[PDB]
Amino acid sequence: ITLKVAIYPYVPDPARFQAAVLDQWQRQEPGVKLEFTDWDSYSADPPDDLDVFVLDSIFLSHFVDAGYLLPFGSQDIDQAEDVLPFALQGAKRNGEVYGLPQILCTNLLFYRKGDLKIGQVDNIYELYKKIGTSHSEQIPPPQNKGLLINMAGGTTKASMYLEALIDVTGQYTEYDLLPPLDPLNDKVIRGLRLLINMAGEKPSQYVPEDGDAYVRASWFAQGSGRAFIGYSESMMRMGDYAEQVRFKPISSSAGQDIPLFYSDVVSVNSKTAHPELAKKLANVMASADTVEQALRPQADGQYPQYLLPARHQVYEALMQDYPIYSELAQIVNKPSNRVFRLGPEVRTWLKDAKQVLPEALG
Repeated sequence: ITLKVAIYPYVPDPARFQAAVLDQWQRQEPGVKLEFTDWDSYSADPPDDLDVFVLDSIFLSHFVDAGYLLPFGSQDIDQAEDVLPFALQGAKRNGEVYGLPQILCTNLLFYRKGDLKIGQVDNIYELYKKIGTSHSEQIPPPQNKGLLINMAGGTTKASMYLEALIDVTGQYTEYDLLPPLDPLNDKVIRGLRLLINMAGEKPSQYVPEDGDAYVRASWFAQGSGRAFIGYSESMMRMGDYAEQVRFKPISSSAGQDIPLFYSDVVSVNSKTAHPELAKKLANVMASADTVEQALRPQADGQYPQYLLPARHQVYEALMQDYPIYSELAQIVNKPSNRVFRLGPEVRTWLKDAKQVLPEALG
């Protein structure tokens, strides 16, 4: 018996998850063979032969309504009390749980240790008042000046627009019905362009030849820029400098902020020939031991991935050795947190949004 699996690829070190998963699986099911495949939810719907797979929750609605998935009964979830309440609910549709939260992700504001003026900012506007408009188009920005943020790619802009829209309207929604691409919300465009202003056109749109998704974390560490807005996992790239920066959540509006998190959930194909085994493997891929082993450094010279896990246990275990996770736990344990979800028509809407957003911005 062979189960085809696919892990989430957009992580600092994919091989570490795979190594962790296979290792733990052998302990419980040595008779079952795992075959890892390349699959990106961002580009394709689940192929008919892929039994278990991790996907970004923005496609969950579509996957569910298309009949691609198999739900998890309360009897099929191991230690459900350990999962962060909001992450588990963000995985529900039609009153059923359709995925086990494995990784969480959000944008943070990274600033340097002594730099207090920046550490008191709460939203992008107050942030503008401190760093102002970026004067140069050079890559990277001059030492200690400008804002570092990755706004390259049509999907990133489209996602930021939607996340911003929730913060503006002060109302959280799973976007079952996606907003019109015409006319666009100005308060949102006004804010996205303000980010591009503090960062500069060239720098914000720059894509590295090597495809290093975390290069800006390298620049920030070297001394480039005044502030950096990126994912927590960017801290792995900072290496030893990770201990030299502070971070905090930043609101896209000026009033009541709704903290949004991307959630990567493990799901089971409705076409699987081994539903109970696949449901077991999904639990393994989302268990505290697996995720803990994948976030921790394996060989010497490796740093923690600094990804946000979805279980309390993982945070409690990691924070002994890595104090950073103690600060990350406070961030994820806030009351108002919600998972970023999008409607079933997310694919066509995205496709259309890319043709209008760059224009609306410049």
